[PDB]
Amino acid sequence: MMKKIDVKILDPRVGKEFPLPTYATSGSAGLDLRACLNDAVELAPGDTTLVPTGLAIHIADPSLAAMMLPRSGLGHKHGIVLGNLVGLIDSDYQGQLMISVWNRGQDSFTIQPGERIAQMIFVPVVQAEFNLVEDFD
Amino acid sequence: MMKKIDVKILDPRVGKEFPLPTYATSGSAGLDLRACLNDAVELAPGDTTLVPTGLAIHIADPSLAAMMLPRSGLGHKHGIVLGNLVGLIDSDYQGQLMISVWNRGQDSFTIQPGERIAQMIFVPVVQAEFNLVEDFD
Amino acid sequence: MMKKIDVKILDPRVGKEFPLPTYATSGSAGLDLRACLNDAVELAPGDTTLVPTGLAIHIADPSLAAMMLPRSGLGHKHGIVLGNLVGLIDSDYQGQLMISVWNRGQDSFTIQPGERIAQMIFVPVVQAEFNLVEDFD
Ligand SMILES: O=c1ccn([C@H]2C[C@H](O)[C@@H](COP(=O)(O)CP(=O)(O)O)O2)c(=O)[nH]1
Ligand SMILES: O=c1ccn([C@H]2C[C@H](O)[C@@H](COP(=O)(O)CP(=O)(O)O)O2)c(=O)[nH]1
Ligand SMILES: O=c1ccn([C@H]2C[C@H](O)[C@@H](COP(=O)(O)CP(=O)(O)O)O2)c(=O)[nH]1
Repeated sequence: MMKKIDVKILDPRVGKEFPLPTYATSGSAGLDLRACLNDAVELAPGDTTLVPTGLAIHIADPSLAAMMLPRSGLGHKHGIVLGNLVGLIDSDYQGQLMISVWNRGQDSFTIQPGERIAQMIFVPVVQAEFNLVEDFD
Repeated sequence: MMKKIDVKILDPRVGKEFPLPTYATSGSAGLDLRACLNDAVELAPGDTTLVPTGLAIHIADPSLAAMMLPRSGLGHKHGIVLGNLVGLIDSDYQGQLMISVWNRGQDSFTIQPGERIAQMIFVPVVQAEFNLVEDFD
Repeated sequence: MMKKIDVKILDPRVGKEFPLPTYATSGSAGLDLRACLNDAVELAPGDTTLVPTGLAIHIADPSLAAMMLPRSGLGHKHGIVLGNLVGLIDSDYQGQLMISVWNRGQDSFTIQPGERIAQMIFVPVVQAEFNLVEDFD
């Protein structure tokens, strides 16, 4: 399925100097998120920093969620992943999307303004209601 | 979609001193899981410990699964994540839900009884059957 | 739901000495991926290595994706996880499936040929189109 999602641009560079997230191909599962920074940030081995995106989304449909994931190349080659490992975005969240960037490797890394630093997928979710039982089938 | 899921309470504190997992809002994607412990557990930097939840679920429908994820604040601010990174819960699993808690940071952390230590989402899954071919389209 | 997925065997050991991935039970969410290696690989604490699977898939339907995850036992007990944490497989990717294996613990680990080293789930995905607004509801 396809879905239109309302988005608010919070920093006027988003959609200009810092491109809006896009799907690379018709068959891509995820879109790439970019670092909305004024200057580069040096991240030493072991350290975590919070990177803004300059945007907010409103998924609004409670049957849908988004998940933020590391990029494959950054993660495998540079040890640049997420501090919370995976970021879960609720359908009712309307704040700025923030990225927890963590250096899990041994080499210092320069995070540049505008760099694709994470990816984000939209997946269907189910809200569970618990039915208390003494035994299962 | 919404789904009723059978759950068995294994420790009589679950639903009393240790609240049952709940969705914070109507639009939340995940519910928070709590540590079912008799006493606090100190987790040093680099170490992993297995934390019980005091409950079992039976999803039962093979078109559904659950995934356990770190909490955002614990992960980003405290370096408190999962040892297996993401925990996959099969539709036919009927054992106690166990949480692999890992300190990926530099500061020792006290895991308290009743603390929300992870989150869990229910997602649709597809069972694949492989069709062997010499070439793709 | 169930789905047939085209797969190409790239190494003639896959389906013979190295079994093809299978679901353990009718209710399993994921299938296990095996290391397609000529000889064992020793992975020291902190290090990452790229392990081939000897196969390619073509999901082809843009409403579906796959995610590669650590195994629970390897991750919790041995500190053997993924360097990119979670691996996202696009519906239009036709290359060999590669696994980023990372030792996040303190003990050296021997990766053997044919060993189940990761798992893979197929999940529905939604392609988002962004609708720019001044304010949300
Ligand atoms: O990586 C993330 C994760 C969550 N978020 C947003 C989206 C979520 O819906 C919202 C969750 O906030 P909570 O207060 O529920 C996180 P907690 O402090 O409980 O760990 O934060 C991000 O911007 N980046
Ligand atoms: O974090 C987790 C992950 C799995 N589990 C449960 C739910 C799964 O369906 C079940 C999987 O057990 P396996 O024996 O398949 C894990 P393996 O030893 O193969 O790595 O364990 C947890 O309680 N916590
Ligand atoms: O763990 C992984 C992740 C991706 N892949 C494949 C499947 C993806 O569709 C493809 C993505 O390649 P990209 O060039 O988009 C990754 P990037 O270099 O942008 O980080 O790589 C793997 O084989 N293993």
